[PDB]
Amino acid sequence: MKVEEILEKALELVIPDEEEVRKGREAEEELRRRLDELGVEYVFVGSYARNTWLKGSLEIDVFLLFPEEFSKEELRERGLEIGKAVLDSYEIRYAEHPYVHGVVKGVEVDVVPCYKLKEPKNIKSAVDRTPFHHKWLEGRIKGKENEVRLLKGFLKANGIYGAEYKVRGFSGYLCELLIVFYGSFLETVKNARRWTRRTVIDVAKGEVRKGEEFFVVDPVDEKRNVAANLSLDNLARFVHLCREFMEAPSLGFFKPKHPLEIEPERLRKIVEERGTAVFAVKFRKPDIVDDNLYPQLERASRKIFEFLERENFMPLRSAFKASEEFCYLLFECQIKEISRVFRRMGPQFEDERNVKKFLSRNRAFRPFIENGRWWAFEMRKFTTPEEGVRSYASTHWHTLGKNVGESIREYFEIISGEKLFKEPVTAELCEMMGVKD
RNA sequence: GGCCCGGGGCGGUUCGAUUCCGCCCUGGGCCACC
Ligand SMILES: Nc1ncnc2c1ncn2[C@@H]1O[C@H](COP(=O)(O)OP(=O)(O)OP(=O)(O)O)[C@@H](O)[C@H]1O
Ligand SMILES: [Mg+2]
Repeated sequence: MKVEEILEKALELVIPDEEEVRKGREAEEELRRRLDELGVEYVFVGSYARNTWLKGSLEIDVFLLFPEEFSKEELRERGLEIGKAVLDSYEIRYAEHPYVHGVVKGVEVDVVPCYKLKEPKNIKSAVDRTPFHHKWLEGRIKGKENEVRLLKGFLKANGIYGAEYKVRGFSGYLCELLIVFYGSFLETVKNARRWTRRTVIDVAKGEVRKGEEFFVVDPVDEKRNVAANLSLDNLARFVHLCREFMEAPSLGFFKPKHPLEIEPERLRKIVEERGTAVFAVKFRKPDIVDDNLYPQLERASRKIFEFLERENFMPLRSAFKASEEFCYLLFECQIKEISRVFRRMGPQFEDERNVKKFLSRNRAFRPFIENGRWWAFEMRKFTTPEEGVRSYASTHWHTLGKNVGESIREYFEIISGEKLFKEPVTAELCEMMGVKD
């Protein structure tokens, strides 16, 4: 098992077979026909246009070009009108920039409205750079589309592909930019082993320099960081994956990881061994787009974790999971139960003014002096992580994300013990605790 | 929607808060949905 022979076998998993390619071409042809009958101005971009789409993940992108003068509202209505009229079955679900997703002769299709600008200077719609991305790539990626495919397959199998908030990883465009910069998949991996959180890649200048943070400047817009949404941790995972791969090649890196079914009875034993407090906040999932949801689940989860730490429950890690029914914020603390009393720091014996105010407080145990300053024994309002979060989430629901908070406000519960291991969160929990196997 | 930077008003907690927990108003960037 050497890189060379492995990279060779890997092409069999990333490159689309003659039939899938035919299915794509056939679907492409039908799109043209439907669009041409409408006399609409369009252009094919993305993976399909450059033949860099991942085997099994074919999606065609059709961009409807509209004059800059048109209203953002006109793009939406006209664009959605054209999309719907041109797809076999469709769906309209997006967070901000409008588009229509659908199917044509079996292949996934995205019909997207955008302004046809000159120069990607001061973008008007969120997607206006895309057409220029294509113009810049088509004549440079030619000859290395399979190299691109290796990178996509590499990141996909290790959960860091997409750039959407659910993944916070490497976008497809980012992948192609990296291929044009390093020349191949093996070269990208080799060099990625030495990236830092300060690494700056400027493909248009053929330069790598140091900067404020990880930055891949778009050749089409020097101010656009193509990797703006690639999280620090995922950047760290990829770098480490590149070290491991080069240290011990294996097409296991291109195979999606084991589904993992581990029994609930086993998770219970582990928890028992860890002696930790493992609970979750469960509430109804807001009827919103993934891209609006996850950033809210991250915020709610974090705001509760911070409460758990300043509250001295010694939180270990947090996680979250969304089903179609509900959401779950998961937690694990080192403290299952803390005392009722604690000590609050008072003023230095020195100034009687504040000391006087400090001791006038109606107290249960009477303050004392230690190392030159007063201290007082205080009582808590709750002694466990669960009671703490129940209180917090009931009162601070508004700070837990616009939609997520509003849902928690109308209903939420804290699950623990045996009743928790039944919910659809076993995977996340094992992940969260580092259970190996 | 989320994040970052800034105005202006507030409540709570505290011996002590611009600084700790939060709430209203608001300006400017950025990101995800292609
Ligand atoms: N987050 C993004 N950052 C930069 N460019 C993007 C982004 N999302 C989409 N694009 C542009 O739109 C095109 C289509 O994006 P899409 O989400 O369909 O993925 P793709 O690039 O087609 O690759 P793949 O379909 O294999 O994931 C990209 O090639 C790129 O030019
Ligand atoms: Mg596509």
